Amino acid sequence: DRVRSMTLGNSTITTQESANVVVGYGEWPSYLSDREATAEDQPTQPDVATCRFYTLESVQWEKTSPGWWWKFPEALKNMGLFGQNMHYHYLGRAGYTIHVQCNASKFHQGCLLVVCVPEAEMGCADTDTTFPATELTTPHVFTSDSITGKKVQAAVCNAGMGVGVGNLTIFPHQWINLRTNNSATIVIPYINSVPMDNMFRHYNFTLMIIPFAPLNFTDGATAYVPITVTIAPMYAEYNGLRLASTQ
Amino acid sequence: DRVRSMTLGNSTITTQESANVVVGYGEWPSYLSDREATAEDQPTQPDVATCRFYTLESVQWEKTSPGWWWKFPEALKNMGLFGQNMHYHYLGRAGYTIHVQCNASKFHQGCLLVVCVPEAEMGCADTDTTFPATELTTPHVFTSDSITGKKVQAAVCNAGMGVGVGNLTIFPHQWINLRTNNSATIVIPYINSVPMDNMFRHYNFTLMIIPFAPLNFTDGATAYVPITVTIAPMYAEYNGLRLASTQ
Amino acid sequence: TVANTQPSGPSNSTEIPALTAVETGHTSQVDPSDTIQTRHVVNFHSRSESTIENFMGRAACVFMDQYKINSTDRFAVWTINIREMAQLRRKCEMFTYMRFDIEMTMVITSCQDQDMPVLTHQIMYVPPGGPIPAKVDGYEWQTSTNPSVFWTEGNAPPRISIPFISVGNAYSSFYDGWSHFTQDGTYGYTTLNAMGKLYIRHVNRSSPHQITSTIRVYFKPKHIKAWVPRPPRLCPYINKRDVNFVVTEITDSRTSITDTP
Amino acid sequence: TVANTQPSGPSNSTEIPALTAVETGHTSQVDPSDTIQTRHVVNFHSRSESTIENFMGRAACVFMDQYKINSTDRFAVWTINIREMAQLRRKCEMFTYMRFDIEMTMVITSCQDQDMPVLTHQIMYVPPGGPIPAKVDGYEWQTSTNPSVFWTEGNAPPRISIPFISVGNAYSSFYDGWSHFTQDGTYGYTTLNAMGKLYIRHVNRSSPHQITSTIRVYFKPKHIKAWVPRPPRLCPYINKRDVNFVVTEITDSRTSITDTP
Amino acid sequence: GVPVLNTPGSNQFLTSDDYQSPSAMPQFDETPEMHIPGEVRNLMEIAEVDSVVPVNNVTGKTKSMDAYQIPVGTGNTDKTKPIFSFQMDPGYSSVLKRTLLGEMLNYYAHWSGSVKLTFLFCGSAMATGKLLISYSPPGASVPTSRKDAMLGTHIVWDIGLQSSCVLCVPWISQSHYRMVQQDPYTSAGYITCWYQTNIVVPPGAPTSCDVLCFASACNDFSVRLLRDTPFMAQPGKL
Amino acid sequence: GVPVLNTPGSNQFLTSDDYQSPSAMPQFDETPEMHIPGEVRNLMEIAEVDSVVPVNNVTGKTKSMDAYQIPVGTGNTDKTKPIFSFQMDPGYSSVLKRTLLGEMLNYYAHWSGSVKLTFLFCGSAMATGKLLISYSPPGASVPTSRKDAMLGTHIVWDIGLQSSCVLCVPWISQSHYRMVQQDPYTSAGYITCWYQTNIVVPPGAPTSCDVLCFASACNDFSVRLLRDTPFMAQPGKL
Amino acid sequence: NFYKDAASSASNRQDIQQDPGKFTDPVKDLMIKTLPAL
Amino acid sequence: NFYKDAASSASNRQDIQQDPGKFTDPVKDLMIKTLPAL
Ligand SMILES: CCCCCCCCCCCCCCCC(=O)O
Ligand SMILES: CCCCCCCCCCCCCCCC(=O)O
Ligand SMILES: Nc1nc2[nH]cnc2c(=O)[nH]1
Ligand SMILES: Nc1nc2[nH]cnc2c(=O)[nH]1
Repeated sequence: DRVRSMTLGNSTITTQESANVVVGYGEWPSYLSDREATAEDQPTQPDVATCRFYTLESVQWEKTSPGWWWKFPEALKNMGLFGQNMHYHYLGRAGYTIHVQCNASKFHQGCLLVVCVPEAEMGCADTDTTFPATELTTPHVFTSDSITGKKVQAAVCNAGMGVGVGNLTIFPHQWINLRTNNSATIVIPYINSVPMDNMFRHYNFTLMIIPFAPLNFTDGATAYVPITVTIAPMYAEYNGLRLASTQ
Repeated sequence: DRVRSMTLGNSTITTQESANVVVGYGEWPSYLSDREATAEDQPTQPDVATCRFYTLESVQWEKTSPGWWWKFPEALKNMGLFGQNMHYHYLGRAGYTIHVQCNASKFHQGCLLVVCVPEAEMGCADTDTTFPATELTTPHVFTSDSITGKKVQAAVCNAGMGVGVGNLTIFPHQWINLRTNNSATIVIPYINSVPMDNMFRHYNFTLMIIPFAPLNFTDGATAYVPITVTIAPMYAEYNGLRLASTQ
Repeated sequence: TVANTQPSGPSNSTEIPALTAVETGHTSQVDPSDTIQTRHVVNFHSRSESTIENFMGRAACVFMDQYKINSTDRFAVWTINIREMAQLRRKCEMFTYMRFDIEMTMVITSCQDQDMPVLTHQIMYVPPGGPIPAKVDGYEWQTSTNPSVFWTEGNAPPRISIPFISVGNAYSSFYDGWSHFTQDGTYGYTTLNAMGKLYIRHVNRSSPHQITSTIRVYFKPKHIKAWVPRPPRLCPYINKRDVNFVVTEITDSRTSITDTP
Repeated sequence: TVANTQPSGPSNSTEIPALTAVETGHTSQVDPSDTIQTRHVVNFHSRSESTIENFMGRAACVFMDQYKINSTDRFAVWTINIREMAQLRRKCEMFTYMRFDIEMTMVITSCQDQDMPVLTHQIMYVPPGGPIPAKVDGYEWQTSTNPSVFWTEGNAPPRISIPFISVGNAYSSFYDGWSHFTQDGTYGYTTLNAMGKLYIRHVNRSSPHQITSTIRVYFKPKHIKAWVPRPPRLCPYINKRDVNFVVTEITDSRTSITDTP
Repeated sequence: GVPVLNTPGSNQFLTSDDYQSPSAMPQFDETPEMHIPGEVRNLMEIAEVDSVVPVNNVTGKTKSMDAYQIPVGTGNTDKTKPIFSFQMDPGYSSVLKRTLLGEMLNYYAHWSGSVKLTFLFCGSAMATGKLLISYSPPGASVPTSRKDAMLGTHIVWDIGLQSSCVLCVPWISQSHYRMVQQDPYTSAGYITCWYQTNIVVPPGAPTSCDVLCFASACNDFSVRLLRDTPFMAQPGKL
Repeated sequence: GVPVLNTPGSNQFLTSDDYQSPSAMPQFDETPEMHIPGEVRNLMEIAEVDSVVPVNNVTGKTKSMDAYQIPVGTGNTDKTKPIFSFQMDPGYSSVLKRTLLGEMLNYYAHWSGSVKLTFLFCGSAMATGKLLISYSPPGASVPTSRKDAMLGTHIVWDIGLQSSCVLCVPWISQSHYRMVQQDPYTSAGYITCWYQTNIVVPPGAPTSCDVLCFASACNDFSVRLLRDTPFMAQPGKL
Repeated sequence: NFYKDAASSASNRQDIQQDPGKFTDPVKDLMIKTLPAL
Repeated sequence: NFYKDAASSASNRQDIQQDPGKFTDPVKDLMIKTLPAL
C-alpha cells in the first residue's frame, strides 16, 4: 500500500514510496448540488481540460531553508485552461489534488510539513500598514528571523498567520520524512463560506511546506534536493461568463 | 387581438390598433352588494342613460406639450344624464371605462403614459397656502418648468402629487406608442375607502396623460395631432335624492 | 418560498418570451429560464420580511413635545396624526387606503433645567368632540369615559392597544377632495383626520424647581391591510396638513449616459 | 459518555498498535488498552461541556464606549465587530467559518463627573447602508424600520436576540483575500464585516450637570455551528481591522532539555 | 403566589417586538370589512411592477422629462460607442435607485433574485433596427467595445411590431444575497447597450428616435433585512 | 392577574444563563444551510489531533524551529543521561502548554483521561536505534538513571521502517479529574527518554539525527470546568 | 390570547400571502409568456 | 418556546454530538490499529 497512481485528465502521477492520500476533512470533492447552488446559469464543467495535474516551479531545499508557501487557486492562473477559465468566468469551484513530492537517498535526513491551511490570512511585517498583493503571491519563502517593511511577516515560528507552527497539524496535512516517503498527497474539497467564489481576489487555501527537521547529508551526497508541487483541481466548475480580466 | 369594440348604453367604440383593455387591479366594476352597503334607501340604477360613452374635449399634442390631467367623476358633470344624477343625488358609484385615443401615421413618433391615479392629492405651487377649486378643475396642463402662485404645482417630473413620474407605472395604466397602438382603454372599479361617496367634493381618480417620448415628425406630416378622452361610467348607482345643487 | 429556477437548454423555435409589449399595461412574466440556459436551483429564499405586517410592524416615532411642571405650557396636546414625522409618513403615504389597529408606546423622560421627588404622568385621550382641558386643574382630567394612562417614572414604558377607530372602511392616507360640498374650505387628507387630541400632564401638583418632561409616542401598526399601492415620496415634507412640495431632481445625476464608476 | 477502558493481558504477538507512521497524516487511534495491561473501568465522564455550544455560549464583552449628556461625543457608535476585545476574539478566531445567531446584553452605568432625575437610554441599530445620525436631535433616531431598544436605569439589562444576518452561509473569522477584483484595496476579514453601526444616546434632552454614561455590550453566541478548526492565537492583537502581529516565542523557555521542576 | 424570576430584557421597549397589550377601547365595534380593489399583501408585489428608469440622468436633464428617454440615432459616427452603461445593483446605482424596484429595495439591507430590464422603443413604425443589450458580471472592467460586451449575457433585439424586449439579469452571484449599499464584496455587474446593426429610417420619418427603459423584479426576487431609507432626510419640524 | 412572587436572582444578568429573549428582527429569513467540509461539534475532536511538541524549548531556541526537534546523536559520551524530561500535566508544563492539547485545555480548570505521546524519528533510512521512553507517576523524584526509569510505564522503541511510536500515558490518578493549574495534590508524573542501545549510522550518513515529538488526547479524554485562558493578556485598546 | 379584544393581540406576522397578478398583468385578454403580445 | 422566531430561543446546550474521524484519520485507505501503517 505504498505504491500509488493518480490519473486526472490525461496526466498520471506515479509514486512508489508514499503515505496514502489524505482526504481533507474526510470529504471528497464533487460538483455543486442543485439545492446548495446560488447562480441560475448553466455552469461550465470542462472535466478533462482543467481537472488535470499542473506542475509548479520546483524549489531547492537546503540545510537552512525555512519554508515556502503558495496561494491557490490564484497560483494556477495563466497555467493551461484552468487559468483561462478564471479570466473569463466570475465564479469557480475545485477540489485540488495536491501532490507534493521530494525524493532523497537513504543517506539524507529531514522532515517536511506539507500542510494546506484554508484562509491563511497573513500578517504584515510592520504592524500599522498594509502590504501589496505581490507580497502574498517562485513561491514566497519564509525567513528564520524577523523581517521589517511593507511585506508579509514571513517568520517561521509564527507561520505568517500568527500561530504556533507546530499547531498547523490541525489542518489537512502530511509529512515527507525522507526515510519513509518521498511524496505527500492531500485532497482538498471546496472549503468556503459561499458556494462559489471568485478565484482572483480570494485565496481559498495556502500550501505551506515547512522543514521541521532540516536537510542534512555528508559530503558526496547530492546537494541539490528540489521540492516539486503538482496540484490538480478536481470537479472544477465555472459560472458568470464575461470579457477576460487583465490579471 | 388588436381590433376591439366596446358598446355601452347606445354608444359603441371602435379601435383597430390597440392593446387589450386593462382592468384596474384585476377587478371588474359591479353594483354594490347588500352586505357591503350602508344606505337603506333604494338606489337609482339608470344603466343605459348614464353608463355610456362620453367624449371630452380633445387636446392638441405638440412637440413640447408636458401633459394633461382630468379629475373624475367631477369632469363628467353637466354632461348628459350622468351629470344630472350628480346634482340630485348625494351618493354615487361608477366603474369608468376610460378610452384614451390618439392616432398618428407611421412617420410620427412619440409615447404617452395614460395612467389613472386614485386620490391624486395635488400640491400647491406656493408651499404655505391653499389654492382654489378652479385650479384642480379644457383639462389643466402640466408645465416643463416650475410655476409659482396660488396654483397646483404642475411640474412634470413631480407629477403634481410629489412623486417620481416614472413611478406612476404602479397604477392601472397603458401606453400609447404611436408605432404600436393609437388607443388605451383602462377599466377602473369603484376604488374608495367608503361604499358610496359624493361626486362633487371628492375626486376618486385623476387621468394623467404624460408624453415620455415627445411627439416628433418631419415637414409634410400633419402637425395637429389631437388626443381624445372617451370616458364611460359603468354600473353607476345613486342614493340620497334631494334638491339640485348649484354646481 | 420563492420560485425555483427550472433547467433550460439551447432553444431555436418560433416562440419569443423576450419579445413583449409594454404598451399593453402588462409586465412580462418571464424568468431567466426563458432568456438564457439555466441550471436547476432550489430557492429556499422566502418573502416573509417583505410583507406589509413585517414592513409596517415596527414602532416609529410620531410625536414629541415638552410640558413643564410648576398657563398652557404645563401640558401637551397633539391632535393625532401620522404626518408629524417624516419617516413613518413615507411608509403610510405609500398606500392609498390602509386598515390597521395600533398600539402606542410612550417614552417620557423628565429633565431638570432641590430634588424631584418622583414624577407621575397622565396621558389622557379625548375622542373627537370631547371636552378639552385649558388648564392642569382643568376638571376635564378626571376620565369618566376618556381612556387615560397613569405612569410613574422608572417603570416600563406605557403600551396600550388601540382599535381601528375610523368611520370609513379604511384609513385614507390621501384624500383628493374638499371639505365642503361647494368645493371649498380645507383641501386634502386633513378633512378625514378626525381622531381626538392627546393630552399629557404631570399629575404632580407642583415642584420646587422647574422640571421639563418630553414625551415620545411610538405607533406600531399591526393587523395591517393595505390597498392601492402608490409610489414612495420623492420630494420632502414641508407641511403637516397638506402634501405641498418644492420640486426636486428625480434621481442623482451622472456626467454622461455611458459614464459609470 | 467517554469510552470505557477494556481489560487487557500480557501479549506477545506480531501485531503492533504502538508502531505508527505520523507521515500518513494519521493520528493513531490507540488506547492504554493496547500498550499496557489495564483493568476494566467504567468511564461515566462526559464531554458535555467541551461542545461548541457550551464553549462559545457565554456572554463576552465586545464593546465599551462613553457618551455624555448635556457635538459628536454626545452619543456612541461601534460599527459592529468581534475584534474590539481580545478574549472573545481568540475564541472566534479559533474556527475559520462559524454560523451562529447572538443575543446582545447591554450594561449601561451612568456616573457623575445638582441631581440626575432618571436616565433613559436608546440603543438604535442601523443595518448597513442606513441613514447615520450626526447629532442627538438627528431625526435619524426615530426608528421606523431600524430596531431600537429604550431602557431606563434601575431595571434589568436590555437583552434582545439577533438572527444570523450574514450574506454567506457562515460568518468568516478569516478572509485571505482582497476587497477589489484587481487584488487591491482592503485586505483581510474587514471586507466581509458588513454589519451595521450601533448608535447609543440619552433620550433625556439635557441635564443640569455633566453625566457620562458607558455601555458594555455582551454577545453570547447560541445555536452555534463551527467549521474548519484552526490553532488558537499565539501572538497578541495589535490591530482590530487586520491580523497583524509582532513575533513572539512559541513557548516558555527552560534551561535544559532534561531540566524539570 | 407562583415564584417568578425576572430575566434580562425586562421593562425594556424593543421597537420590533411581538407582545400583547391591553386594549384602550374594550368591546369596540370596528367598521365592517369591505372589499376595496387592489389589496397589496407583500411589497414584492409592487417591486415586480415595471417603472421607467432615468438612464439619461446627466447633469441638466434630471429635473425634466429627458432623463427617462435614451437618445438613439441614425448616423455614421459613434457606432462603436455604448448607447448607455450603468451599475446593475438597484440600491446605490445613480440610475435605478429611484425606480419602484429601487424605492422598495432601499428599505432593506440584503436582496436576492433576478431583475429584468424591459426596453420600449419609442420611434416611428417605419424605423427599424437591432440593438445589443448586454450584462457582464464583475471582475473585469466595463466593456469598452461591442466585442468585449458580447461575451456577457446579452440579447440581440430586433425592433419590429413587438417593439419591446426584456433583458433578464440572471442573478450570477457568489452568495445568496447582496448588499443594497455599495460594497466591493457583493457588487453587481454592468448593463451596456450597443448598436447591433443601426437604426434605419425612411426619407420622411424623423431620424432621431429614443428608447425608453423599464426595470422590475422577477418571481424569485426577495429582500431580507429591514432598515430605514436614506432618501427622506428630514431637516426639522415641519 | 395571577399572583406572582419575585425570588432572588430577579433583574440580574448572569452571563452563563439559558433564557429566551425577544428577537430584534422578527420573521427573518436566514441564509439557507450549506454543507461546509470539516464541521467541529466538540473541542475534544480538535484536542485529539496530534501537534508537534516544543520539547527543546531551552533559552535561545524558542523563537526558532529548533524548539521542536530533539537532538539525538551517536557517540560514546552521555549515554547514561536522559534525552529529554518534562512534566506530564499539559496545562502548566513549559513544554506542552502550547500544543493543541494544551491550548484547548487552558480554557478549562479540570481534565481527565489519557494523553499519548507520538515520537517521529527524522533520521536517515540507514540509521537504526532503540529508545526507552518512560512515564513515572509522582511520589518520587525524577528518574536519574535508566534503571530507575524502566520501573515506570515505559516502551522500548525499535527504530525501523515504521519510524513512529506512541507512548500512551495511561491516566494513573487518585481522583477522577486533575487541575489544569499546577497544584501539589493533583500533579502528573514525568516523561523521560533514554538510550535503550544507541543510534547506529553507516559511514556516509549524517551522524546527528533528531526525534520529533507529538502529543494528543485519547478517546477517554475530557475537560470539565470552563475558565478563561491566561495566554492572551490584553494590555489595552487595540 | 390573554385578552378578549381582537385589537389587543399579537401581530400576525407569520402569515405570508401574495397575489401579484392584480398588478403585473391586470389585462382582460390573457397574455401567454410564449406567444407574441399582439 | 414562547416566541415564534427561531433565533429567539434557548441555546441547545443539551445535544452532544461528535465526529473525530474527519480530523484524526482523514486518510483514504483505511488504517487498522492492529496492522502496520505501511
Ligand atoms: C391613552 C389613550 C390613547 C389612545 C390613542 C388613540 C389613537 C388613535 C388612532 C391613531 C390614528 C391613526 C390614523 C392613521 C391614518 C393614516 O394612515 O393616514
Ligand atoms: C438594538 C438592536 C441591536 C441589533 C444588533 C445586531 C448585531 C449584528 C450581529 C453581530 C455580528 C456578528 C459577526 C460575527 C463574525 C465573526 O464570527 O467573525
Ligand atoms: N474515486 C473516489 N470517488 C468518491 N466519491 C465519494 N468518495 C469517493 C472516494 O473516496 N474516491
Ligand atoms: N363582460 C364582463 N363581465 C364580468 N364580470 C366579471 N368579470 C367580467 C369581465 O371580465 N367581463
